[PDB]
Amino acid sequence: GDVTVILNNLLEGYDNKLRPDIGVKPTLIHTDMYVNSIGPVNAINMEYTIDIFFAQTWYDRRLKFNSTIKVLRLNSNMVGKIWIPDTFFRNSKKADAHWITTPNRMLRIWNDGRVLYTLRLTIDAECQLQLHNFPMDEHSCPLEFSSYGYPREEIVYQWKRSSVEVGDTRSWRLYQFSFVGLRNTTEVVKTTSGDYVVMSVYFDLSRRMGYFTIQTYIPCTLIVVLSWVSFWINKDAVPARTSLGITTVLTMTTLSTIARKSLPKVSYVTAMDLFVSVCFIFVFSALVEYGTLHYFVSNRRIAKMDSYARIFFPTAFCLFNLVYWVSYLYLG
Amino acid sequence: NMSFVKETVDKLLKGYDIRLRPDFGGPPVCVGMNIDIASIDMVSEVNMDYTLTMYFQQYWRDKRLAYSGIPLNLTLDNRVADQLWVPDTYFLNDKKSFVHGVTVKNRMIRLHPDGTVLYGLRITTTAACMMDLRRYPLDEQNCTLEIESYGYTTDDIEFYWRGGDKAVTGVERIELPQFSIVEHRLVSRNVVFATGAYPRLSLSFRLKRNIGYFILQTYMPSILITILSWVSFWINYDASAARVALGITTVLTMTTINTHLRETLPKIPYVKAIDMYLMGCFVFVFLALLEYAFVNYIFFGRGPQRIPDLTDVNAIDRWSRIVFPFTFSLFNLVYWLYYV
Amino acid sequence: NMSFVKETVDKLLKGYDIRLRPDFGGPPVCVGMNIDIASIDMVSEVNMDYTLTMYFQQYWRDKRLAYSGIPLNLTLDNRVADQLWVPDTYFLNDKKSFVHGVTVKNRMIRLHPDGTVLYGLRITTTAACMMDLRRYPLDEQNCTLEIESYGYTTDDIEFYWRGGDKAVTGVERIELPQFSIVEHRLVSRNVVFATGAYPRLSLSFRLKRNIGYFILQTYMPSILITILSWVSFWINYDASAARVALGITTVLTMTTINTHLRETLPKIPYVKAIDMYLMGCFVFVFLALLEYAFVNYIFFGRGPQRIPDLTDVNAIDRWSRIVFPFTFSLFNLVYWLYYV
Amino acid sequence: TTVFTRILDRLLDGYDNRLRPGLGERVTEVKTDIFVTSFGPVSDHDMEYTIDVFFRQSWKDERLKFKGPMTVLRLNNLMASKIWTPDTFFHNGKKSVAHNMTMPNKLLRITEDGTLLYTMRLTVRAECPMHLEDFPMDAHACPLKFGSYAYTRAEVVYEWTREPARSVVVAEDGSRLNQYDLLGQTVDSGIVQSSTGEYVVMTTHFHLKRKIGYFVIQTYLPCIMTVILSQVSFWLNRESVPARTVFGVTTVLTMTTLSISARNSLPKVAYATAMDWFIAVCYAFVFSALIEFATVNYFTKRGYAWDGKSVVPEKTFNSVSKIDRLSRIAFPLLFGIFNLVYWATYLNR
Amino acid sequence: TTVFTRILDRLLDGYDNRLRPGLGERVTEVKTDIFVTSFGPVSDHDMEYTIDVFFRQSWKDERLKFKGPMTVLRLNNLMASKIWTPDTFFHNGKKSVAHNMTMPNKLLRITEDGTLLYTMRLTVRAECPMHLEDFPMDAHACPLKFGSYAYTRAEVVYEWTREPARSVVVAEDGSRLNQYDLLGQTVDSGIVQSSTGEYVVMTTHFHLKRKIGYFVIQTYLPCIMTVILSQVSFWLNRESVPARTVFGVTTVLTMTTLSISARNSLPKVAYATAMDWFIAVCYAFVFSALIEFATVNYFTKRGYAWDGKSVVPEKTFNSVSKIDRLSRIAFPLLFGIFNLVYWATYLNR
Ligand SMILES: *[C@@H]1O[C@H](CO)[C@@H](O[C@@H]2O[C@H](CO)[C@@H](O[C@@H]3O[C@H](CO[C@H]4O[C@H](CO[C@H]5O[C@H](CO)[C@@H](O)[C@H](O)[C@@H]5O[C@H]5O[C@H](CO)[C@@H](O)[C@H](O)[C@@H]5O)[C@@H](O)[C@H](O[C@H]5O[C@H](CO)[C@@H](O)[C@H](O)[C@@H]5O)[C@@H]4O)[C@@H](O)[C@H](O[C@H]4O[C@H](CO)[C@@H](O)[C@H](O)[C@@H]4O[C@@H]4O[C@H](CO)[C@@H](O)[C@H](O)[C@@H]4O[C@@H]4O[C@H](CO)[C@@H](O)[C@H](O)[C@@H]4O)[C@@H]3O)[C@H](O)[C@H]2NC(C)=O)[C@H](O)[C@H]1NC(C)=O
Ligand SMILES: *[C@@H]1O[C@H](CO)[C@@H](O[C@@H]2O[C@H](CO)[C@@H](O[C@@H]3O[C@H](CO[C@H]4O[C@H](CO)[C@@H](O)[C@H](O[C@H]5O[C@H](CO)[C@@H](O)[C@H](O)[C@@H]5O)[C@@H]4O)[C@@H](O)[C@H](O[C@H]4O[C@H](CO)[C@@H](O)[C@H](O)[C@@H]4O)[C@@H]3O)[C@H](O)[C@H]2NC(C)=O)[C@H](O)[C@H]1NC(C)=O
Ligand SMILES: CCCCCCCC(=O)OC[C@H](COP(=O)(O)O[C@@H]1[C@H](O)[C@H](O)[C@@H](OP(=O)(O)O)[C@H](OP(=O)(O)O)[C@H]1O)OC(=O)CCCCCCC
Ligand SMILES: CCCCCCCC(=O)OC[C@H](COP(=O)(O)O[C@@H]1[C@H](O)[C@H](O)[C@@H](OP(=O)(O)O)[C@H](OP(=O)(O)O)[C@H]1O)OC(=O)CCCCCCC
Ligand SMILES: *[C@@H]1O[C@H](CO)[C@@H](O[C@@H]2O[C@H](CO)[C@@H](O)[C@H](O)[C@H]2NC(C)=O)[C@H](O)[C@H]1NC(C)=O
Ligand SMILES: CCCCCCCCCC
Ligand SMILES: CCCCCCCCCC
Ligand SMILES: [Cl-]
Ligand SMILES: [Cl-]
Repeated sequence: GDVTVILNNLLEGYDNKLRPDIGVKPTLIHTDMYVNSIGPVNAINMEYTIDIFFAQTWYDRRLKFNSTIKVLRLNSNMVGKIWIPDTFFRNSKKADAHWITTPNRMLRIWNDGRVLYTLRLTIDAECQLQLHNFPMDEHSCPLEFSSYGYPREEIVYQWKRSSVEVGDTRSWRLYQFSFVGLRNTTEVVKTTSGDYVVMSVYFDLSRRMGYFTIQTYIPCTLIVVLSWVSFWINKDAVPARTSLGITTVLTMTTLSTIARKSLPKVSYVTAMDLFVSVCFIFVFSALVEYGTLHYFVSNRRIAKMDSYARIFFPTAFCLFNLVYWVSYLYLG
Repeated sequence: NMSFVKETVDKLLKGYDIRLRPDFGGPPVCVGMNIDIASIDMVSEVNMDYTLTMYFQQYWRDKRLAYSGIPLNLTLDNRVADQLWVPDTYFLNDKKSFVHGVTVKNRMIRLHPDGTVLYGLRITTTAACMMDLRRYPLDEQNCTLEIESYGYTTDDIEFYWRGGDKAVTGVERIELPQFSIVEHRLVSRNVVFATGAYPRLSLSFRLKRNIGYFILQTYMPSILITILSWVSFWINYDASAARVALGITTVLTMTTINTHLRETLPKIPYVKAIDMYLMGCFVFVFLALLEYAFVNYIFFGRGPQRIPDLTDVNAIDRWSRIVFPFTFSLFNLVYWLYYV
Repeated sequence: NMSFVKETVDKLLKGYDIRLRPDFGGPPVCVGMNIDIASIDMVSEVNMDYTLTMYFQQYWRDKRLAYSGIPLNLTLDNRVADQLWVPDTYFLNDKKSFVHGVTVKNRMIRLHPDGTVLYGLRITTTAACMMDLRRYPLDEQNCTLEIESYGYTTDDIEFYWRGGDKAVTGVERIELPQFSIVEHRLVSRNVVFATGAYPRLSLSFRLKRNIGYFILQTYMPSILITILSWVSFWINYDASAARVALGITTVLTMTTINTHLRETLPKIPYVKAIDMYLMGCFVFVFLALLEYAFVNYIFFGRGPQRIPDLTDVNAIDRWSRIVFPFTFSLFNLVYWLYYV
Repeated sequence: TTVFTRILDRLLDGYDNRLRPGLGERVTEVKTDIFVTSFGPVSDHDMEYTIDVFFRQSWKDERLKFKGPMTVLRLNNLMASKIWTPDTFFHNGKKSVAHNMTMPNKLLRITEDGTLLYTMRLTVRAECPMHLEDFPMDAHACPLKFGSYAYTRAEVVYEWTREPARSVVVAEDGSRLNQYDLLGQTVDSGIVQSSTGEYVVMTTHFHLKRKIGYFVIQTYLPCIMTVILSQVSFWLNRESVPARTVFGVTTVLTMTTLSISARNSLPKVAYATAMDWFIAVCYAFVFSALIEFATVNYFTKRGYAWDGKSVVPEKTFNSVSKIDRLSRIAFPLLFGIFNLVYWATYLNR
Repeated sequence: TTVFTRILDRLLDGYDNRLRPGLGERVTEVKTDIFVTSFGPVSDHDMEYTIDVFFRQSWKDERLKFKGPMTVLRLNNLMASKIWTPDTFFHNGKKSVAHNMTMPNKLLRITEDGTLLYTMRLTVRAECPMHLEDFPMDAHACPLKFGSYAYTRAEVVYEWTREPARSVVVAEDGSRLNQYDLLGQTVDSGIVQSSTGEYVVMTTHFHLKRKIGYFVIQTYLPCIMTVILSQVSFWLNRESVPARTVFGVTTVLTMTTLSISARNSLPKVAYATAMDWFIAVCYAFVFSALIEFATVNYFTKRGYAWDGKSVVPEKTFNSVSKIDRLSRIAFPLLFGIFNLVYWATYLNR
């Protein structure tokens, strides 16, 4: 067949070890990306999973051919025969191409030498999460790629018209986050082996709030309110108010165990930690309030401490909530 | 033009014996190494290792690969590394390592006109370091990476850090959620095995564990529950239901805190500083409950029959109102001075 | 003598077509199989699989490999297997398997003068078996290993357990942490698919779980808590603080036992035998607490207005002192007879 | 042996596996069927399901026509790697497995007229987007889409070997499901459009419904009884202040223990599920029971209960609280009404 | 350069790596010694241990004799894969790694007389059967057995390079154990019989003793103090019915919390370990203390305690319960006796 003749001629005398225009000009590569799905964001490992169809286009004058056929639509067979850019992902903790049922790769060569190379990738990309506002935290997780060995004088990457395309975002594996939008940038990073053109895609993510409201914020609030029931109980009910005071503390301690459930052991105070800790202080103080009241009135103004607590405790907790939610939902 | 580069490269690789090191039979080949650390993660107390991702570069001159007429540093496809001699460098404490391979094998070969070879690899390695966690969570760990040559001895190959102390970069940019990298340093020495003496390069980090996590999760809950157990000392002795409920629930709460931490914290099966503090707090809440049982028994058991007085019920409570806060403060002072 | 063997082996592999099975175009080649079970580990209820390490031996005669003049069974280097025809044996219920490759590939080739080939592999496989856990932990599981040819139909290949019931060894030496292998069985049969009929050998184990761990940790704590809640029936009706505190804390304890057993036991998302017992005990402590509230309401709610009498609180308590132990014993009798 | 070797060596003589059959002349048609040996576990935590299949593909290659004593060449993967095969990939496929024990689990058969039958044993892990707002009463249609990677529909098309319903077959005992029921399957075909062209996609949807019995006995029944237990305190006398106070807090602590345990088993979704809403309402009921006693205790005049002998003159005694009498009806009714509305909302759909 | 190059090319001339040295004439004898760079983690849950070694093997191959200025050919794995090497495998081995970062961590050295030195760096994960009936006071001897895979003892035998005790060397800093103390290793050689013949086995037994200090401070001491708390309620006055009831039940809940936490660390086995019996007995004492008060409360005539003013001749007051007085001695004594029997039984093994 004439196609066999064309393919044999293109590979005759062809050295895949040499970049196109090796001593003439940088090899300009045009990159596309189709995000199949953004997998789960792993806060503990500071990484997220992404699945893409990665496309790269460049010109290779050694692959020009003259025939009525205007494009050679090939499978992954010829990928290892021609020169392929050494594009790697800089923040990739772990990545792998797909091999079922065959190498998930595409190679198309036009008669003017333009080469389209596509392959499917699954990448575990590093994303350093600033969890200070958790669970009201927003992140922009990057995906950087560049040439491993070719500096900017030899390989230059460039986005196409539609840089990054996304399909049905509702089908993604974002359990804890909602996709907001994406941005793509281009920069030059200087390393010890030269300066490299680095292409980045940033995926904006906002954490969903529904689970934490039902699971933590409301139960912690109800325990705090239940601790105020003591202030309306007679001070002579020593077993009743002490049991109420210490059981809310035990409940609040139980509720505190899920505050850092799926997070790395960071040492700063998150928004969830601040709320739970303050709620613990409130139930702690309600029990200490009765102990002071019981001692001075009986176990020896303080004699009216119940009247003050019926106002101060709801007011201080309402004021805390007012400052807490304003400064975490509107003041960032 | 590109034919001349093709002819030059073909000339270099023709007759090239990959079995022979550069300057074979002569002076040992000097290999310079730089490491750019992309990240450190998975610092495991349980497995006694950490995971390191890095750009590992090796530098040496191979006069067989010197070329003339091309004022360029020829970057070649990384598959040419298989046709060239590269050092047999290995990491002694490496447990599981791989070279990243997306979209191609993350490898670099760059030739230079004088024959110098720049050989770069992107390696994620799980390196073993023994950890002394007896002071956990106030421990400081020193984890190393032992770079050595496997086959060639010091007669055939020599290692050095290319750039001196600047050989390893990216350490200052590393963000570890649980540690701060206090210091890193580089050591070049020789190691003798039963099979000979080999060059060694050592890269060591000093990790100091961040304590702010444990202040909120361990010490503050324990301190606050311990203080709550002292509230019973200010409760009337007749309130048996109140003081017993307060005492035994604080014990239960201390058990809840201790058993929760046994799950979330790494399972380190010997006694650490975290265990001594939790056990110390559990003894205080245990003793505070025993204090009332003593108080109740003195009033009722020894009442009709008729260091504190041990016969006055009020004196025992007033004694405990001072000693329990004082001893727990003394316990913390001894604890924190001994560990901080 | 060694040069004679080299020429003999070279002659055997000269013109040998690996793509052609023995007696190609003729009768099917009979393959006999022996298994030496090294161990069985990780019998997982969550994943519904077990991991098996074994020495898998295959026996067949290849007239192309018959040699003369050498009164020895030639054990060749394991790499000679790549140059020989071997059966395309696979395991249908195999999820993940590998041949051990340290220090070399754990593979054996032993030729015999009459052309017989002994082909061995040290295989660790995670075979899948669906487990009926509706009687867990009082359940018996039957996990198999299906051995089949992939490409060759019964017209081309025939399997048989070599040695009859002796074909599999090492079963009696298996030590499973949670089970005990009651027996094993070898079955030879044919399986028909859309692409033809294929020979199959089946190795099945019967596993009976050991409940000694569950008696002390799972059943006895629930029994003791259930008995503990009956203490309320021996306390006076007006002791509301005593009876309610006992009643609701036993409810909390049963909840603590049940929720923690859910975490520690394998995540089996359907109702098991143990789930019924924990729920049954949780009903008894729920009814015991409900019994007091009925007593409290009868005395205080229906008091001023003026099967036991249902009007005497002492009668209800004395009735409850018998019926709760009796019904719980009856519940245990029906439960244990049903599941044993 | 020599005769059969010559036939095999003649097949690949002058054969270019870089080119699909009928290139430049026709569209390569691939007949596809799937035999599901086992429909493996469905993982909510990974939004994926496992399936073990015999993935069969058939197509015509006129370059592989032959003559000889046999009419079918029952070959292996050694020959198949030398010829052109469809580059079929699973569109929603995660890290899948092509089994290699003890040999490559592939068979290639060539008839004398050039028809090729190519079946491989695979473990396919595929993405199954799950919307768990109705958990645990949720049902999912896990898809299995596959097609060519490099060849558009003008080059390679896929067709089912039989009627689409009968071209995906599940084994009789293949169900490896612990938390789902395989209600049925839907088999279809279509065209997917990309920036690189239009591609044929072959689709199978496996309809799954989660089994609810485990969650009823582990979460719903303990939560219902805890709420009933909290409302049981309304029948205790108002003077039993320590009894009803301990009753309130310990039910609240019991709800917290149940709430935390229930959420530990679910996949780590950040939105509220159906089970989260049921627990939240149960949490509010138990919270309201203790608030109700605070109102009852606030109006309790006397610290002693009825003595059992004195006649209440309707010393004096506390009357039964009107708040208690109303709560004995209002709370069970509202919780019963909520349960009827809750279970109707989710069990029906 | 040329002399070394000619020797490399001449060595493999007419060499068949499929034949062991001395095949059909003598026995191939392999000298083996192991350097343990780190005795890695031991997993009681999986009953396995990891070890990092330099596995050194030496044997004679007369086909590889050479003559030249050099006395040893310090060759790489590139040559080593071309010659015959022993097929050494670990009998109890599991998934193991022959490291090849950044190059195959193997060295081959050939002396002029044909002696080969072949070392490699391995990470061997090996099975270690464990009898945890004495947990956490158990001691184990984790084995490491290796030998030829295909060559019977009439073809390949193994010997230690030096005296067997000194043929396995552990680095001074090569103990990566958190829960165990490595007490030393026992080295021996033997013969095993299989269906395929007799094989030489080289065995190393690493002796481990579990460290108990953690279980004392995490489980044993908290359980002991919880039992003491339950028995300390015998000293409360019998009229404190709510106090002693709350004391009883909460100690039971405390023991339940400790019992569950302890079992999480225990490997999932089916028999009863030493910690299981200690927990079960501590459960019985805490359970019996509450029943003790149930009996004491059954005989409490009066609901009022001693007023602190009146004298009790020998209004009237309840006496101190005889059940309480006996339980103040029996319960501490029986628990003290149990500890003597328990600790002597398991610390003397
Ligand atoms: C330390 O040691 C370890 C080993 O212990 C070592 O890892 C190994 O590294 C080598 C490379 O150095 C790997 O070899 C390459 O693997 C490529 C694919 O890798 C993926 O698949 C692996 C499994 O391979 C199976 O499937 C592929 C196709 O999917 C197939 O090509 C293979 O032959 C093989 O198929 C067998 O098995 C399957 C079942 O599995 C059967 O169904 C099948 O029938 C057959 O029996 C898999 O293991 C990989 O995962 C590992 O690696 C990834 C990173 O890559 C990592 O993330 C994972 O965690 C995991 O570790 C991965 O998924 C394969 O494409 C390469 O084959 C190329 O190139 C070689 C070059 O020598 C050549 O020989 C081949 O013929 C082939 O030629 C190419 O093929 C291209 C694609 O088709 C094509 O575009 C080219 O044109 C060319 O095509 C041919 O060209 C020739 C002429 O050259 C011509 O004659 C032909 O006609 C045709 O045109 C290559 O095999 C090896 O897989 C790694 N093994 C492991 C276990 O990791 C590590 O590198 C070492 N480190 C150091 C520092 O030394
Ligand atoms: C983590 O933990 C590791 C392990 O403990 C730490 O690693 C050690 O770091 C220290 C500090 O960097 C190292 O000390 C230095 O070692 C170098 C190299 O020594 C080698 O080469 C020398 C070449 O001249 C040679 O002399 C050395 O020989 C030693 O032993 C012989 C006897 O056998 C003796 O005669 C020699 O005198 C040596 O003791 C050896 O082969 C060395 O050059 C350094 O010398 C500097 O400092 C000394 C200080 O006294 C000074 O006198 C010198 O003039 C010079 O300024 C210095 O000794 C040590 O080698 C490392 N050990 C290992 C095993 O790696 C690591 O630092 C820790 N990390 C962190 C972050 O803390
Ligand atoms: C969460 C609910 C919160 C409700 C908050 C409701 C707060 C609120 O306003 O309570 C007042 C009253 C209290 O009723 P309750 O019966 O508890 O209190 C009696 C009441 O105070 C009588 O007036 C007293 O008699 P008197 O005249 O002094 O001689 C009587 O004294 P005694 O005879 O014992 O000596 C008291 O016991 O409640 C209602 O009327 C029910 C309203 C609807 C309640 C609907 C509840 C669902
Ligand atoms: C599981 C079921 C177990 C059932 C066990 C049932 C055990 C059983 O039946 O005990 C009864 C008795 C109660 O003793 P206890 O001192 O608690 O009760 C006193 C006793 O009833 C006297 O008889 C009363 O005097 P009186 O004459 O009425 O004036 C006295 O009245 P008062 O002076 O206070 O006003 C009561 O207080 O205990 C023993 O004899 C201890 C033996 C060892 C018992 C060891 C039990 C563990
Ligand atoms: C991705 O990069 C492309 C450029 O490579 C951006 O497209 C450019 O957008 C600016 C907007 O002012 C235009 O002026 C340029 O003409 C565009 N260049 C093109 C279309 O080639 C694109 O906006 C980037 N995507 C982001 C930032 O999300
Ligand atoms: C020293 C800390 C004491 C905490 C409880 C005090 C309660 C009574 C105060 C008078
Ligand atoms: C099963 C609960 C037993 C509670 C104590 C009964 C004492 C009876 C004394 C006659
Ligand atoms: Cl997510
Ligand atoms: Cl399932």
